[PDB]
Amino acid sequence: AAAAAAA
Amino acid sequence: ALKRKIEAAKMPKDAREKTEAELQKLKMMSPMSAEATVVRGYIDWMLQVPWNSRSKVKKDLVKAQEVLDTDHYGLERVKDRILEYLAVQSRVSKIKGPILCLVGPPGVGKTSLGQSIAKATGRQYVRMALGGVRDEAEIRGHRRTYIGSMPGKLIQKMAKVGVKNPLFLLDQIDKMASDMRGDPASALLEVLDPEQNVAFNDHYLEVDYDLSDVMFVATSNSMNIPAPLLDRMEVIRLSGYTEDEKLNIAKQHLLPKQFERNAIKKGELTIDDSAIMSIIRYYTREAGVRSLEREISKLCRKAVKNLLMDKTVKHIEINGDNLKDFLGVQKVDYGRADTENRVGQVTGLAWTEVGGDLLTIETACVPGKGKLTYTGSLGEVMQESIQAALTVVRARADKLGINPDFYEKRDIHVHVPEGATPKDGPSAGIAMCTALVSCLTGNPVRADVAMTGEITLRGLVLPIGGLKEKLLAAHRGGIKVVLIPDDNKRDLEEIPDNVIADLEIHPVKRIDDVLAIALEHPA
Amino acid sequence: ALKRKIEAAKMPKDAREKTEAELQKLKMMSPMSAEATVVRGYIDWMLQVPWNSRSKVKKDLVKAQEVLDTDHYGLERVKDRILEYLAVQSRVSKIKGPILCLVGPPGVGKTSLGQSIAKATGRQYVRMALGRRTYIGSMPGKLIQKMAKVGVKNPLFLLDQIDKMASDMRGDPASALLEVLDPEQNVAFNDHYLEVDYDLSDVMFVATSNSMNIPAPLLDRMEVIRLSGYTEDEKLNIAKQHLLPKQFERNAIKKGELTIDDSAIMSIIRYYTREAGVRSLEREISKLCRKAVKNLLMDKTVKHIEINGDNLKDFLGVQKVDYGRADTENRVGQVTGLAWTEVGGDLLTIETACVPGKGKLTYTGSLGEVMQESIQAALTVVRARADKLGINPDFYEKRDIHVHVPEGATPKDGPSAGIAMCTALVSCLTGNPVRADVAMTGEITLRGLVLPIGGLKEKLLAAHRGGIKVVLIPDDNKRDLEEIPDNVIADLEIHPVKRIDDVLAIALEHPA
Ligand SMILES: Nc1ncnc2c1ncn2[C@@H]1O[C@H](COP(=O)(O)OP(=O)(O)OP(=O)(O)O)[C@@H](O)[C@H]1O
Ligand SMILES: Nc1ncnc2c1ncn2[C@@H]1O[C@H](COP(=O)(O)OP(=O)(O)O)[C@@H](O)[C@H]1O
Ligand SMILES: [Mg+2]
Repeated sequence: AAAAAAA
Repeated sequence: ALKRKIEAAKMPKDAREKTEAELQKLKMMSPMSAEATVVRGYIDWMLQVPWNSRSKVKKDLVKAQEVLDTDHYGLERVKDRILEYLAVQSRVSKIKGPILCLVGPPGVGKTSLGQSIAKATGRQYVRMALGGVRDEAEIRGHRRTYIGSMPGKLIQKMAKVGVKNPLFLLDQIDKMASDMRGDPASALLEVLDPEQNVAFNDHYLEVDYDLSDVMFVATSNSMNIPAPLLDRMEVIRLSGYTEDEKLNIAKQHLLPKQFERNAIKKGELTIDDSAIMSIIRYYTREAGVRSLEREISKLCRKAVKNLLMDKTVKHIEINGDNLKDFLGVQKVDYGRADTENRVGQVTGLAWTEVGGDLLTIETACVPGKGKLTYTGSLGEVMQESIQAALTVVRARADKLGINPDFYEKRDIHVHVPEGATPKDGPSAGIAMCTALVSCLTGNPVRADVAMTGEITLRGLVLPIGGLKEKLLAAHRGGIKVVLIPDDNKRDLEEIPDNVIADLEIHPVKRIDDVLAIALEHPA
Repeated sequence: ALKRKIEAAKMPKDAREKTEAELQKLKMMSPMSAEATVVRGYIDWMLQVPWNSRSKVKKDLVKAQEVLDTDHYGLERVKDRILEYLAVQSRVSKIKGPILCLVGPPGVGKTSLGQSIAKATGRQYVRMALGRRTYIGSMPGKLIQKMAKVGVKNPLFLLDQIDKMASDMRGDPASALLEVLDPEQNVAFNDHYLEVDYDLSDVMFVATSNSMNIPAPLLDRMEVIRLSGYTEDEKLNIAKQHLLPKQFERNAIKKGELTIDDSAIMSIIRYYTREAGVRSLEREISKLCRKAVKNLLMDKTVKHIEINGDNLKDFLGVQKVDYGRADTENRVGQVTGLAWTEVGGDLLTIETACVPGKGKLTYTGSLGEVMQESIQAALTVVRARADKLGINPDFYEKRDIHVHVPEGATPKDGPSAGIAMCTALVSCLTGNPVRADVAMTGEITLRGLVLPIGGLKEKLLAAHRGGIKVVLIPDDNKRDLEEIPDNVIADLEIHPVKRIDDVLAIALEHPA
């Protein structure tokens, strides 16, 4: 599980 | 292994039981797996958090004021407030309720008070800039299951300082940003909440951490703090600096720092007070001492450059007369008194956000019909005060020696000479009436008199706002006598001693006192 | 293992085929895995949910009256509505109709009414301020979490600042809380983390707000209770009984050294602050107490600090604001009208000047257009009645008339103070002095009538503070005199009038 920043 | 740091850390019992439980998850998995790295890094984060290391808070108030007075000159209400704070925690342990806030225009020195309060209270200083943060994870971090995860900046700066009970300087609350999936104003509400300090519950550190002992000083330029956060703070508005205390900031704090900053040895540059007063008056306007610092800095740079390209002079004496050779042409200017008594001219007083300045009010009535004109970019309250003062002069006209049919046979023009500056307010009321009376009588207004006060139809002089800037402005411009509404005289106790001792202040109830003092001949 | 814990609370049967279902799934998995941490967490977030153990709600209303009055002074209509809600709550064991809402400006104690109601009804207090199981770990929902933390089946719930909940941004819609508020959708509220339907009936709901800016699915279910601004005697009674001791205990001031008199508190209320609530008064009182502590550490000679109406310029700075007074020292050609606003009441002096001229009509003092229309109506009343008042009727073309109200740069608007301006016009035209002890309010029409006004109580408290003895109100506001404190009735000589002749008979010192 890895976080990922979306716009 | 590492049980001696878990035991020697002296954690609370929940942090101790889940760190020891998590080590008893660690010691039956292979150390090359990802999970041993997650729980190993989590144990190291739990070990470097200041659970009980607490610094000693000062209790003296004379030495604390001596610490506060060697970084800043004249923030006397803020220094008194911090001495009240140190006075109160000499009885209680932890202060409950609101936190401190410092609202001000730029350059007033409300961020460089953080080290001053941290030295005056003996607490370790931590600053966190909140000028563009958008996500909650800068305040609360991410969960332990994420790969590159870590606590937020709050716990990371607590571990960076290594000591609980620090002082925080939340640098810019009013510049925080909102975003989807999270908002650091809610998390920051969880930071500033007195019933949520003991249970913070960071996302990486699922334990509760005690934040009730941390001091919270936050700083902003405007009152645009969000209402979830603004109702938990104590607003201390820092106003502008006067010319004398800007001179004292320059002499005591800015000149040695800029001599050390541009590396000026002893005896190759001196700057007297006339040059600095010429910078404050003629070359700067703003509230704050950052632009004054820049003009001092360029005086030092031009001193250096004029020294190493001449090699004959070894000393440069800057004063109020040769400042034009360094800084150039005077960019601004202030009003001054006239040198002789004029027949339709009164000196009003005006207030702005950077201080006050002398107004001129010039009336001219000529033989004409009934017509009446207002020029000078006037607001509606200003003009409305002019015609109010006009019907003050139309009444009691035979008492003043005025031909009472003048309004049907004189053209009256009222003009404030600046033209392009918007000027609004009732405070130029009793000056206005005076000028009208003067142009209707030929009695010259004496040029030593400044006037402020709104007028009513029966002649009363109602109070004003912003008196101290008007008195400092009139004292700057060579005015000797000022006229004031009577129930502003309370504000006379918050005036410096040389301004009271050099002005002849007359409290005034009715317009007949104004016409008795401000005119040269008797009415 | 854990079976005596899941049967130890006697959970309902559906949640125990769920809980025993993940228990028999837990029998067929590894203990040390993080999926087992999700399983044990899901067991732990169901054995904390209050399936039982209610709080016995209280049924008598006298002890509820005094235990409401033990923490709040003067919210009498609100306390009446709460005792009525506890009366129907006493008969009907489960009220699931509309929901109590407390609308009022910030400063009044609408949030601490959750505490006074909370220990007044007997139930437990959970406050909610508004403004799914997986591998990474999940907390339950906020609505359920408060319930679990409280651990009681019947906990009072508060929805604070719904005016500040629904912003202009993408946030919470009205769905997830009106499904909490509605009666038929609360027997099965399936929380997304637990996927088990949990009841929300017999749970009292109180929502507080600063306006009626509430979302339309929510305003249907919220009884708007209004909380008006506190008067000065009420603010004195709130500062003296409830607010000085909390600052004394949060500052640790023992009782022997600090004395804050009543004239000090009234000097703060009148001279140093302007709000509807008692929050700024607590900033002033807290500043006063910490200056007392600083003045005890910095001087060990004196020990008792006496603070009264005189030495509040040594502390707290200088007087920031001021209020209007009766100009009783002389009786002149001006009147004293009454002005109403959100902070309270204000005296409003009105001046006229009538010089010889061409008939110019000048109105001055940041007047709204409805006020200027009331001046023109009042002047038409004077022109229609010019002979019997003794006025030479050619004053429309022979005398210029100026109407000024002294506080410039203060916007003033409203149909009231029409008969005040008519009295000032009759005064400056006849040369008859208005008696200074008379304040006035009302709305004039061309026939001479006096129409009703609004905010009579704050006008009467402004007139009582100002030193006015005689108040002229309209006739149809006698009704509002049923809610004035009797010291104010006993001090003010209130004359309800219905025409302009009753006004000019009283308000002018000479007969007309
Ligand atoms: N009263 C004072 N005495 C001495 N120095 C001062 C004083 N006020 C300000 N200064 C100096 O001005 C400099 C700038 O101050 P600072 O950076 O704190 O301004 P600020 O108000 O935080 O500006 P902004 O609000 O834009 O961030 C500081 O280095 C400080 O030394
Ligand atoms: N009638 C009252 N008696 C005692 N204290 C009061 C009264 N009204 C208001 N207060 C005080 O004023 C404060 C108002 O704060 P609060 O009501 O919590 O915020 P808000 O007004 O935004 O809901 C309370 O802390 C309370 O102590
Ligand atoms: Mg700064």
